Amino acid sequence: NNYDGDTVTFSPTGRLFQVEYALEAIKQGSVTVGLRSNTHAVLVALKRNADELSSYQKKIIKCDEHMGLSLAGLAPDARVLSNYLRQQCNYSSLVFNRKLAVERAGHLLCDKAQKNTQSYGGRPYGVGLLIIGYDKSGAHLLEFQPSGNVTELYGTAIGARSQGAKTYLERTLDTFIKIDGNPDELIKAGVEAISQSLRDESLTVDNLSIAIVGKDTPFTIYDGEAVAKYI
Amino acid sequence: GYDRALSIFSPDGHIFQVEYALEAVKRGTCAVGVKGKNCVVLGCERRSTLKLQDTRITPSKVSKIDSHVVLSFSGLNADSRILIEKARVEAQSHRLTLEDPVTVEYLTRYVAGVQQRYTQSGGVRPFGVSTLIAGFDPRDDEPKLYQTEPSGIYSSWSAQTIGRNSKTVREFLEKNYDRKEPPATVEECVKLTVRSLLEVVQTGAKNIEITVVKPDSDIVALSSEEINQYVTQIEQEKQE
Amino acid sequence: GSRRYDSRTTIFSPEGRLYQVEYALESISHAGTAIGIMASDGIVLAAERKVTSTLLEQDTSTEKLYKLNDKIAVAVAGLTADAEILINTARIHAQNYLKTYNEDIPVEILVRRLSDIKQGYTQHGGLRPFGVSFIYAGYDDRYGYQLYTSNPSGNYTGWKAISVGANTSAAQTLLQMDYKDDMKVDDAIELALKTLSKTTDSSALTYDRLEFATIRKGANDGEVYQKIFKPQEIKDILVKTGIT
Amino acid sequence: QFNPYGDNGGTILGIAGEDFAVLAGDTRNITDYSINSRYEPKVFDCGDNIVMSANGFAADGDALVKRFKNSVKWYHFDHNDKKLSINSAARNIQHLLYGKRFFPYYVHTII
Amino acid sequence: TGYDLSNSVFSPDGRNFQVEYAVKAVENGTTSIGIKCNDGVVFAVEKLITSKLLVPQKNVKIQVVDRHIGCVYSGLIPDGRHLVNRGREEAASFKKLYKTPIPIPAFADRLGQYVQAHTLYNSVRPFGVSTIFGGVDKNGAHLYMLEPSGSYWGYKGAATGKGRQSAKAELEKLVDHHPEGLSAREAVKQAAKIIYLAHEDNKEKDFELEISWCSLSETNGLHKFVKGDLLQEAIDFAQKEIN
Amino acid sequence: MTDRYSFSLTTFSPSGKLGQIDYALTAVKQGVTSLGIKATNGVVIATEKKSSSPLAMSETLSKVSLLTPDIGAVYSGMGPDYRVLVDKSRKVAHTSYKRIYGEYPPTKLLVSEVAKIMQEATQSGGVRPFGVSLLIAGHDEFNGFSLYQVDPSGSYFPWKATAIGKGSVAAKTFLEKRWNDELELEDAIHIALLTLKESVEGEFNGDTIELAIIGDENPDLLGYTGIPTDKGPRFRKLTSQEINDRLEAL
Amino acid sequence: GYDRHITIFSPEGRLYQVEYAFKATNQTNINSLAVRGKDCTVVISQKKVPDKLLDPTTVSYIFCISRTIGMVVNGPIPDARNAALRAKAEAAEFRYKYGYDMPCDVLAKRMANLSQIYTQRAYMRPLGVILTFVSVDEELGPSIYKTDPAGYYVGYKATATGPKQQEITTNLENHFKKSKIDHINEESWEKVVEFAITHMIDALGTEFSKNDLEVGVATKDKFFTLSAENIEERLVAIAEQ
Amino acid sequence: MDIILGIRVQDSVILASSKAVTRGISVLKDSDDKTRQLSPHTLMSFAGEAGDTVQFAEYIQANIQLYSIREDYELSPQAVSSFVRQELAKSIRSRRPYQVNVLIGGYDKKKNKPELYQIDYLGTKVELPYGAHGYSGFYTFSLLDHHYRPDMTTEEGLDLLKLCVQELEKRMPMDFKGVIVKIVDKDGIRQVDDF
Amino acid sequence: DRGVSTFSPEGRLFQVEYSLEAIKLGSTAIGIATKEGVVLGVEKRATSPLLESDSIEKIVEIDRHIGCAMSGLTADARSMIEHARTAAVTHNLYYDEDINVESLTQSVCDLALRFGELMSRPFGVALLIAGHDADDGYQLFHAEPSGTFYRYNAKAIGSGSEGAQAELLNEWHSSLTLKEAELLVLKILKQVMEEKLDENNAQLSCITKQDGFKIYDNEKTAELIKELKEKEAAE
Ligand SMILES: [Cl-]
Ligand SMILES: [Mg+2]
Repeated sequence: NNYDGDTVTFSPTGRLFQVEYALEAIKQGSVTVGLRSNTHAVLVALKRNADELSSYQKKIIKCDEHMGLSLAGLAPDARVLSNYLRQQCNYSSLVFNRKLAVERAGHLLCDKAQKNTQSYGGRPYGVGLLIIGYDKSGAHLLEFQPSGNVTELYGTAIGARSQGAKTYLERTLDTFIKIDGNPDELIKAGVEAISQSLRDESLTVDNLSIAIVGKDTPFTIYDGEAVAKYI
Repeated sequence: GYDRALSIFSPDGHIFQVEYALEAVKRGTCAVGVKGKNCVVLGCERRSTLKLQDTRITPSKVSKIDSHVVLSFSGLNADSRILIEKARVEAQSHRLTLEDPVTVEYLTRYVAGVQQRYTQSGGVRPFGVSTLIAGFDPRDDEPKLYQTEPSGIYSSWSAQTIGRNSKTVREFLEKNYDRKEPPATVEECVKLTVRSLLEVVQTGAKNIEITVVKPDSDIVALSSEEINQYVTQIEQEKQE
Repeated sequence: GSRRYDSRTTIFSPEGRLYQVEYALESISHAGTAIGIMASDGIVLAAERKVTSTLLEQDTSTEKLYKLNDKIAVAVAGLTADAEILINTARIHAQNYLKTYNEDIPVEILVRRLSDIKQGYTQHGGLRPFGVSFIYAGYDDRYGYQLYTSNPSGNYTGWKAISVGANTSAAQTLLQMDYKDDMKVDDAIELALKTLSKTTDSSALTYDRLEFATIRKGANDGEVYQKIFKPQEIKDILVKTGIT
Repeated sequence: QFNPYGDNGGTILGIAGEDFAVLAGDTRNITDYSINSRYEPKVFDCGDNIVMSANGFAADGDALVKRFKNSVKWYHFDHNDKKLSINSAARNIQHLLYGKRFFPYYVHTII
Repeated sequence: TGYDLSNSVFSPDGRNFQVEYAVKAVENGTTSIGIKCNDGVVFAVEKLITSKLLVPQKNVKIQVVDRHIGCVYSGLIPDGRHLVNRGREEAASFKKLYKTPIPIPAFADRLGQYVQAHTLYNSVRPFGVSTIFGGVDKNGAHLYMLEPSGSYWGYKGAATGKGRQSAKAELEKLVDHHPEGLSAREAVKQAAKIIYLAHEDNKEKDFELEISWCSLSETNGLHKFVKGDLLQEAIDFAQKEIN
Repeated sequence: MTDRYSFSLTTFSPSGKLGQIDYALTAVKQGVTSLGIKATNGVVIATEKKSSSPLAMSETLSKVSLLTPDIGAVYSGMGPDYRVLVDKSRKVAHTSYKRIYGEYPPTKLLVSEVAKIMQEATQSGGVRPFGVSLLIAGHDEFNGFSLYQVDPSGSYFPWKATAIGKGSVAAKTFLEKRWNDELELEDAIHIALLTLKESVEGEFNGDTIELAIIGDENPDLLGYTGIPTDKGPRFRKLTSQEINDRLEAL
Repeated sequence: GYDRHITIFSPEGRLYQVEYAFKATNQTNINSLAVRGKDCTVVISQKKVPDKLLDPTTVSYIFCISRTIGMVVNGPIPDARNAALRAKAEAAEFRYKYGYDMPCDVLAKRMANLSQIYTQRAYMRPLGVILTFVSVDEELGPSIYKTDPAGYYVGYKATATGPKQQEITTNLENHFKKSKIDHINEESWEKVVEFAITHMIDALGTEFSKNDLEVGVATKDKFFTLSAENIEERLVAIAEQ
Repeated sequence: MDIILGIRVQDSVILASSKAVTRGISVLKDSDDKTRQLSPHTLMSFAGEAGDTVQFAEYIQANIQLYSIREDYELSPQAVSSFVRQELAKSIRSRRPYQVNVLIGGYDKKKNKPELYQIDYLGTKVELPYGAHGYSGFYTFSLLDHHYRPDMTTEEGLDLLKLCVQELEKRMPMDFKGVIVKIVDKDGIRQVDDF
Repeated sequence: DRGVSTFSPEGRLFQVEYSLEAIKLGSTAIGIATKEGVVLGVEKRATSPLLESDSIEKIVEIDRHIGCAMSGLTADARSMIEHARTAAVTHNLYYDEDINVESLTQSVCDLALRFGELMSRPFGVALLIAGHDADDGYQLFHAEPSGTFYRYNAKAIGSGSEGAQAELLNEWHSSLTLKEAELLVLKILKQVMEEKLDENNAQLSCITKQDGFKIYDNEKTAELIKELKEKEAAE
């Protein structure tokens, strides 16, 4: 009310309203799902269009050969943060000849988002990210929120009506975690998970966006006729 | 450094500071530009509440940017000096690097660009000035007349007016100026410019300034007696 | 952050006016009146000191009239402290021009630059404008004797006779009445004092409440002399014109 | 005084056919009259069917190859996984080399 | 009024309301504790299991500074991470110049001064964390608790977060019943119990226990996490005490 | 972080007033009375030593300060603002004058430099005006003895005699009656003590009154001998005993 | 009313932020006292440790700035430590630049000038503390100099600070009226500490244990704080008289 | 670059400047004009380091032309020479100085007098009845000491100048490919096409 | 007042949302993409009849293979175009090739959010960027001041946008010829324009692989206007 003019101001109950309003931009964004087994990690993203004449907004971004994310909210802020991740992944490779740990990737994003919530003039990032990766300690899935809070998970979903997919994964936890050495079945579980967040619309060929990374699988994105198999 | 965003959008999609700069232009003394077949004429109002003035040394309303281009304005006088100075420097800088004087379009585009930069730079307010830039391109006999405004938009005009009561003189020019047949001579072009100012001015004594620009850097400012002859001629024909 | 406390000194009103410039002019209208009168053979600068105290040291004082170089002087109306900042800048600018071209600065060039500085404070930087109006009296070989004025807006204009500060409306009417183009310096001296004597808010105009200066070609052959009047010299000129 | 350059020796050779191309190089690395390694490769697969070698001062050569490999990577990110053509790679390498015009990479580069 | 809208503004009381508002964010956060012992310190924290989908043991909240200092915090988790990142820089520059690892009181002031600096200007926000930290140095064991104002003191036991009063009451009993001292292995077990007892103030979601420790004898003066058999032993001890 | 206050905190109000300068002058009005009188062969400056507590040593707090060997200063208003101004005034006398010309500045020019500093606090970003009025007495070879007042605006005026602060209106009236152009220095000190007794309420002695003069050169106070041209400081602070001697024949 | 939020003048010539910083001084509810002997300067302060979980050895408002200078603060600990760290740095730098130990009164002036800047410059707030500096200066002898948020400072024969400051002040005033001298006419510092504690007991009307007080003593060439047992020994001496 | 001369007579200033531009063992050009018009009644000839000469000349030209537009007034030859001297005086203590020598020939319309200024790359200004830069002076100065008179006409000045060029063509080692001659007077600047 | 980079309670940047209102006040611009080319057309909208309409430059060349049409505060577009042109030429210098249309659009959109307390406010102008490259063929992009860009088969921006977009929805198909697309822009412009459409107050352009980006002459557009009127009367 009087305490939401900028990010530098606390409310009387100890809340940062500008950070909460940035969190609200994620809820308006299109649904995206993340899940993993022990061998692979999968991102499934429902892309959104302006109208029938427009293209469908690309949700998934590649950060390295072994890491990438899906976005929900302000797409330009996802571009800034993914570009920062690309640089940090790349710094780790050039200097240390070392693939950046997915856990460190999260720690770096957390600290970058935080600085914007404590200084006058700037603003919080208006986007949530689901980072998947395969590193030296196996498959990983992370959930980034622009408050700074990063969380490692077996599965999750963010965006509009994400609670439907998140409940499904909470039931399916024991099944999909043991889909080892089988990419297609892990994707099928992710496609079935995102389907629980659909209302009126269904998954079409140029609407669905899938990405996968794993043991002997680089981070690759599937769009168009390549995802027709999973409808 | 002072960083404040002074020029910003409002809920209805307007930049009020730019629009309020247009009000400062509307307050300013009237300026008119009329281009003929082989010339351009820049007419300017001078308010007559100021007597005991020294017209020798008082800053003239029409300023030379180079030997072939001129700039008149309406709005804040102090702001206009800053634009004129920058334009004069750019004119010489263009001669130095391109080995050719500026076109009237290029000089206008530069001045308009400066005006635009002050509508989205931190710490600054927009220029409270609209300009009429007139002249002839190098080795060219086609007359050029351009207008700029605080927002930074610019465009070419067959004839145009700016400043206080400019909507009255624009109404006059819209019916009196023929596109198919512009003022064929210098005398015809000056007369139409003086006529248009006489709709607004008050008296035709030391209130009207006229500056005629012709091809190949041929610019001259008319004196009181020379302008007074047009005023005397128009009033006698009017009584009919 | 600090946005909360920003007055926003360099913005337009809805009417298209600069708030701070208008209010700075309102400040200047309460300052002691300063008059400039330009004659054919010289210039007069006259100025009324702001409500003098009897224990003020008058002979070793400088409030209104300041020397910029040998050929140019200024009369001040407004904040003295602000004026001194601008004066020392103008003094430097004159010497930079002399150093560069080996010629004394033309009056208009000095005036324009000083006026351009004032303009800057109204368009950018977020600072308050200078609460000062100048009357510039000077001579050069191009235009001869010249009177200018500048104000907090940074706008300057040339004049034959002009007043700044208090009661300019009344003062300008009286100058407009009695001024003529073939006037001499000694006549202009008399006009300057008579105008102050009528427009003054004091009971009677005296030597101790005035600063006075002339710029004549009254030196020996084709050269300009600046005369900042002493107290006794103001006392004598006031008796000579029949005011006291 | 400190000399920032050195000569690591070796030699490289590129030949172009009708539907193929070879880039060869010996595996010996040296300083003065000593052998440093009998097998230290200096011809590298950089991706997009581009092979590269920068022979001369090995530190500068490794740095350049490393930077070009990285240039290929960022070309994919910034231009929708587009294949870097050999002619485009060549022009990109000119800018890498000329960027150090006044403190150059002491290498003869072949792609 | 309006004295609470801007940081670094004194109210007519002499108070900085923005700092007091940051304390509310700390009070909202999960419970974290610190226990000083014979030859070291023990840290513990409550991790709320929001969902089955959270990977157990893989959202680590306790952080190490240098090799000998442990830091835990309650409130805004990112603000705590920012403070630890500074702590690591301060500890690094100390060791760089002075060779020896940073002493705990020295380290405590480096954070204190940095946090206090964020109450001096309206262009910055105060920290939304209370930080419990400490370790072992040349002079022995030290436990500290730092607050949003920049205020810190040494402690025998420290607690902050939603269940701070429950934890404080339980800590006060340990200080009274063990005047000669508490051992390191005991303090780990007690830490577990106090987190389980303090969980009664946050009992909608069930939780995950995380403990760490520095001890001159048990960990050789270095900061380590409590894992495996020693962790499960402490959990079982805590489970037995609630029933 | 960083100083985001890059804008003026003193601005013109619709009436043409500079609010913060007026309010700074109000703070000077609240301040303790100080005065200055100019004689033919000297200048005197004086003020009351308002003690914050009787336990406080009023000797350690110096309201009358040496700026150069021939220039002194006294104030009314906020003491901390005065203290920093004296530090800056002393330094500017060296940097902008003595390091250039090899001699101390004349009174009028040092006053001008102090006035500049006070004007800048009226216009610069993120600062308030100084809450003091200064009285600066001094001597220099070509101007002789002189006395100046400097206000929060940065304006300065030369005075034959004046007073500032609490009871300045009454004190200025008293000085108008007693001041003439033939006053010797001792006569001016006598009048200064008479004028100051009116405004002081409590004790009136050498321990509660601070008084200094700008008079003849003091070779004894120089610290060395051998250079004939160097004859010593004209500024002298009167001792507690020296004041009490003149209070008996009052 | 934004003239109460930042350090600019109000219509009546006042700086409200400075005045509110003075009220922050008493937020800790602690009273301090300082007196001078022949050879020494003693400073005493109340020590209140409410929480049982606190380590009482780390609870202190007295600071060792340099070897010769000590400082007691009345105000919140973060601002106290801010001022202490700065004073320590200033005292060290002075010694390095000018080749001798910074005097107590010069450090007081320097910290006062810093405090003055916060009252004039807008972006910096005042520190809500009153700093009392004590030493045995090699030129001026036993010295007490005190600084506040306004940037004011002055030397003292003796002084007191805190909520019940006025009661302590008048108690000391009445003693110096009687003794007819500027100091405590006493040879050893031990008895000057006993004087300080005794007159604080009389003024405040409370008794003190060893853990209720905190004592700092300045002698020639060193300033040092007393331990709990050093104070206990001192309390026993008062009780047996 | 090499030969630049100047002669001030009664009513005009005459500037002669060599046409050759040599680099190495090749005369690249034999028709080069080593001068710029600064204003309608002020001409500046130049000689020195390659590149620097033209870069400096055009830079000065731009500044004087800018002044002329701003004030609607021509600067006096004395004023232009002082401006040029100061630019060279700054230059000499720069990281890389302009190695350019100049002659400034102008007609002062206020005094009705021709004026010739000689300024070297250090910023050393002198007003002279006749001037030269480089090795040229070693022949021409002594020649002009003898033959020059202050009251000469422009035609007498051109014959006096022909005498200098003949001497330089006889005794100079390098072929400088003749000179371009320009006259500065009350009517402005004009070029003598047949020399 | 309030911060420039502030979020609303709904999760949108105030200044970005307000700039979108400015774009709605602007003159209409329409783009249609086909397999034979991309057509760009604009409403000139002269404020007075004395204004020489040919000087109104609202369609602009970025490179030979990329064109651009604008709508809103058109003065703000000058620096965006300047950046696009530099980006396009710079890429050709570094890589000896034409730059992808998408990569150019991305480079322009990176400027969009570089504002705050960098420039003082968002841009008040939307751009239609049309082009061709070897990889993805004929493309049309809509670049907003939010920093977002969408590819479109067809798109209208400006004051008549919502009415024109609904018309484009029905009329567009994947087999449209270039000639068909030219007439369709003229048709839809004539429907949403206030004043009557002619060669002087409207301007057409296209980009083809063969001939590159070309702004049409007033003589060429006039014949397409005459061809359009005859075809509508024919049924
Ligand atoms: Cl200081
Ligand atoms: Mg020479």
